[PDB]
Amino acid sequence: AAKKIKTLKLINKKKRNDLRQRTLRYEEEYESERKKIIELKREARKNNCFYREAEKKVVFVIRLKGVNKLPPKVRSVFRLLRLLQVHNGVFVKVNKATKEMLKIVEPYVTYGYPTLSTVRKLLYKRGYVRVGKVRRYARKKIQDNADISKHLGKYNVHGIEDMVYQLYTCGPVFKKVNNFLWAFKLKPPRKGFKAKRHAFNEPRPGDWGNREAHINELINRMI
Amino acid sequence: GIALKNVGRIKKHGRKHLVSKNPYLRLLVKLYNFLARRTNANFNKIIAKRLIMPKRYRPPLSLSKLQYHMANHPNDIAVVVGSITDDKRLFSLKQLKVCALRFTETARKRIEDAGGECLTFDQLALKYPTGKKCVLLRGPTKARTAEKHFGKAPGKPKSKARPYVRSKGRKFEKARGRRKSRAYKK
Amino acid sequence: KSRGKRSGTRYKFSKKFRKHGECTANKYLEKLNYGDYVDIVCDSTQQKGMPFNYYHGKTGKIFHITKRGVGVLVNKRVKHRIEQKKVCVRIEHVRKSRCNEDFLLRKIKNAELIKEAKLKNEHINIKRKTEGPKPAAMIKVPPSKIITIEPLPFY
Amino acid sequence: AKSKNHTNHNQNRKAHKNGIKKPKKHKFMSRKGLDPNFFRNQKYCLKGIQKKKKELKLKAKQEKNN
Amino acid sequence: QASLLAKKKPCKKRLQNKNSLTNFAVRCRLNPAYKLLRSLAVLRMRKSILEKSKNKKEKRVQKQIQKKELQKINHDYYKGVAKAVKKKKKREEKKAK
Amino acid sequence: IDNSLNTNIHQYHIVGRAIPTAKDKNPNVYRMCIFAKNDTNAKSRFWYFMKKINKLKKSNGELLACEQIKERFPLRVKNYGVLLRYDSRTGTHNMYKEFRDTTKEGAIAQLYSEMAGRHRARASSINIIRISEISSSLVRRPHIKQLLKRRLRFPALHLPTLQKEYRKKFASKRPSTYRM
Amino acid sequence: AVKKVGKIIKKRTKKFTRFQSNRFMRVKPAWRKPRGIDCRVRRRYKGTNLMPSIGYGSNKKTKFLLPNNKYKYVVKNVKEMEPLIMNHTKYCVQIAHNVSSKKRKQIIERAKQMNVSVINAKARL
RNA sequence: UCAAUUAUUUUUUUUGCUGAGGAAUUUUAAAAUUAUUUGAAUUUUUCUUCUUAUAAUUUAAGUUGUUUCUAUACAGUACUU
RNA sequence: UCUCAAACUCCCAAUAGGUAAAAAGGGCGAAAUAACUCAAUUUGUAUUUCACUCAUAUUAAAUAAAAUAACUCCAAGUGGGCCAUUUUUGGUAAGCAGAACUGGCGAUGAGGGAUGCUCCUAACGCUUGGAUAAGGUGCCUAAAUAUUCGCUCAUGAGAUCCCA
Repeated sequence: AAKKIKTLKLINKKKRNDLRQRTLRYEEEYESERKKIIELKREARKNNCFYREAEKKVVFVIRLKGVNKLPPKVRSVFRLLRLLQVHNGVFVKVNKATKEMLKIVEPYVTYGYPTLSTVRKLLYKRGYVRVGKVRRYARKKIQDNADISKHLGKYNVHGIEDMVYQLYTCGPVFKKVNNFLWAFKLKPPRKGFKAKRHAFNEPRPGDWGNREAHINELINRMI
Repeated sequence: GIALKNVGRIKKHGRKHLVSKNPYLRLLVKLYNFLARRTNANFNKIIAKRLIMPKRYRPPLSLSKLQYHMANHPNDIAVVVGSITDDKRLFSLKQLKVCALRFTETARKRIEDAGGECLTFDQLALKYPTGKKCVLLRGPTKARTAEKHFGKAPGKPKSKARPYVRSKGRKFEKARGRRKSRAYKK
Repeated sequence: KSRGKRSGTRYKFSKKFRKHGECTANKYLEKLNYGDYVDIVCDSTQQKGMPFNYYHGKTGKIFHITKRGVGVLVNKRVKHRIEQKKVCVRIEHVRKSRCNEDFLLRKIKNAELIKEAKLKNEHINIKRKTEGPKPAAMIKVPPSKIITIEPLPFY
Repeated sequence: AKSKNHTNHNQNRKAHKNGIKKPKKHKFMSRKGLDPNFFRNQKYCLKGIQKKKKELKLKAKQEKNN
Repeated sequence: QASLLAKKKPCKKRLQNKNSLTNFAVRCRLNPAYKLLRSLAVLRMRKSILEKSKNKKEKRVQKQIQKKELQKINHDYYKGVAKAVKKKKKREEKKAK
Repeated sequence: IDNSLNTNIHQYHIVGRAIPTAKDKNPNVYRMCIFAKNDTNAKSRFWYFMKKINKLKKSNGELLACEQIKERFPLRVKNYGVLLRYDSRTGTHNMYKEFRDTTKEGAIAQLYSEMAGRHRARASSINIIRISEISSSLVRRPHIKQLLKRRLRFPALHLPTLQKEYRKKFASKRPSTYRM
Repeated sequence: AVKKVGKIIKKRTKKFTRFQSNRFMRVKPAWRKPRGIDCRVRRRYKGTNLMPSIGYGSNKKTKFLLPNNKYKYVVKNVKEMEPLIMNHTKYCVQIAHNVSSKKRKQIIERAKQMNVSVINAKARL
């Protein structure tokens, strides 16, 4: 018995060492990505030719509005989206069908590109996960990697930083991780809004729809 | 407010536990529940559920039907979650190993005479707790006469359900809509 | 009020312009199999075997073929339930369906790709993936050849 | 005495309560109405195949017993 | 008994919300690389204000040539804006009668 | 920094172009400067103009640049001429106005305030077509001509207000209006 | 409001006395659930006599517990001592309504031998 | 003087509210931190990193400690209700 | 050449609708069976038995508290409804009569709309704390006689959708 337990504990320690090594590669990659954007902009300024960077791949969508009086197509898209509660936030893979679905529920959601600090912070402070059997789930705060290393071990994620990495930039294993985590139930914004029922886009002060980068400040406001 | 399909509830159906106050069957289901939860196999769990079921889901299994099945399984032990009945259309037996919920005495005697084996479920549990090399059997579900009246409305096209007829009488329930000559036909 | 067979078909069963009279023989020669999908699209010249209003432009499986008839299983919504209904239509009204033809072409290209991928011993992903990802990109237009725009004033 | 006439109201919403049910999509279907001559030849073919299978099965079994 | 599986174990009772950011043991549990990251931050912090004060001048002086070029690039972007305003304005005066 | 007199309307230079196609083998790139309260608003106004002028909706194009544009000399007060298209309740009108301010953004905020206050025109119903620095002698507004005099030294003549701490509920004696 | 005593928390002291019982004299104060339409109880208008609710129910560790810290057991015969000795540390004796004084006194003496107080001890003296 | 605004970060001043639980082998294991010990690393270190061995401890692994008071009461005008 | 049409139509939307995205299946092959089939027993058809082999070891486009799915049985209550946005027919119009789509009320508390079954916010076990929404911040009445730029004096001014 003890030798098997010991071997497993050593394997568990090894895995944490492996996760540290993955985390280190991720850490290098984060700085490299930041520097590359800067370099791209500076090269563009020097040269006669102008340049732009790539698509940002994910979009974080926050719900804003109650569940009273919902249009039926909007109810369906909300159900698929998983923004069941009024302060639900969730990560979405940028696609055209996902964008079109997002457009249909738009007056009831704000959304944008979340940034690495926010992604890390949100998963750390407000990350809950679905623990149970398929459709017999339960809502648990994460607090240790071994639980989530179990379910996402088959798909080879095994660690919360790896989850942060995939959520921040959509990679080979996004759908499962995204689905597996419980939808983020956020607080109210700790300094409120200009006016809830008006668009961020409007000349009139408002808040719904695309908030792009600035979604992050709102997320920080309502954490 | 959180929007919830079926108010977040799993509201699946069917028997919670045995409704009978019969001590032997309550004792028996406790045993098979214990075996079902501990044992890896499906077999025990399926037996436990089938033991719980209603009377109409406890049909009799025919001795001839069991015999017909077991001839491809020639040294193996049949278990039956129902009663085994005898057959007066049946000439003789070919020697069988049967576990059943209830035995008619004539069948049991016939099985003993044949040199076969009459197993209770407790005896089966003792001998074969795994269910390895055993064979799960069950009788006809839709044989029953109530079900012979179920399905599509009498006199409605392509229907073949038996009516809940008034009486046996010749003049009754063969006219309107049941023969082309009078009004119409189904 | 009234509800006869062709009720409400004045616009719907009109001819398209420049398409008047009997249509080519070579429409009729078109080959049909059992288990084909087939669209029900009706020229208004031939009046026998004309399907009901709901089945115009609908698609379904051929389940039966006769001398100049084709049986087509079409779905119809009847209040709270969709059910399959046996619409008999003519050679005149059948059009060979095209969703299947995209699947067939897709299968053919995929099969050649599968043969190549197996031959090279390298995995492929068949998937008709997302639209939205854009790489980084360059504009090489001269810096005074770029177009300068401003809002439009009034009448 | 002065009645209201109609409305479609709530019926669609009622339909969506249990959803709109759809075909069971069976691989086999009863074939009473399908093409006489060709289908009775199919019945003869099928009976022929069954007979072919029976001949094969009976001879093989008898050979195995010997 | 041979057939019977050995007894398993249920999940533990509810434990309180030990904070991912501010509870160090939990933070290390979640992120085993964090100690090094904490060290990185501390290393930047360790370097005191005198060295920063010496350094600041050199950094700024080495940026200047680039900064002058970057100003010229932006001044040219402005030249296009100004030219567009002048051409449009002239055009309206030409247009009106 | 400030939040006591602050304007959050800023100016953005935005560049975009048509997506390359078989028809559009070489695109046309379009640039404009736009005054907005945020980048999404700036982009949406840029896109609206791309739609109004060109056939290019957000779907049909790609953004090359959006950047906030920087005040050269914020301590210097400058004469801005601004040209509008605006909508009234019963019609559309063009108008050309003069504002002396530090920067164009202050002027646009002032313009929205003026149009709202004097004409009831909301920000949505106003379109700035060009705001630019112009010579002092070319101003038509008397109130700005008055500033441009050699010697400017009026008496201040306004009420005290202090702040919340020394905003007393009651007082022993009556205040001094003149303040000298 | 809420009434803590040790780790025994009881949520509500005030009994849910019946809707407008003083208004119509015929009404009695024990709860009766309106099947009335527009009753101002079920139609849940604030400021009326509160409905009882399962939510007010006792914690499972307490459930039926007394401030005595012992579950009450009602006693009408001497013989009831024999389980009560083994349970004395968790249960308290209450002497029943009927009990004749000679028998009652004997039970009281027995309760002292069992080292458990009677919660209505002064009765019938 | 060295703004400002983003980015990744690192802290800090007062302070408000909370304490379920109850670990006959998950209050266990590792981590963390401290004092040791061995080999390395690198931005080079009086909170620098890893892993090698040893101990303790808590930031792990859901309040505990100290001092009052009730009271040196026998029902009081306090306390319960 | 001027102006045109519910019951006119060269052309012609948005919205709404249908089929499609592979394993009980599909590929390409062989052998079988017919009383169907052609001149023609492989000439096809269809079926059957044997083969070889198609992604799924992240799922032949997504997304999904997708089995809370099916299906059978037995039964209830109900069949006088009403209101709102938008499209809308009759009628001079109507808090009028009549429709369409969707959401409410009915069957519903709670906060705002000064008040108000329906408007807006939002759907509810019991409690503690937080931060907000709709909405406010002269007093009644909780928070600013806040800041900031305009405009405004009225010998019946004006002042929050529905709303007088």
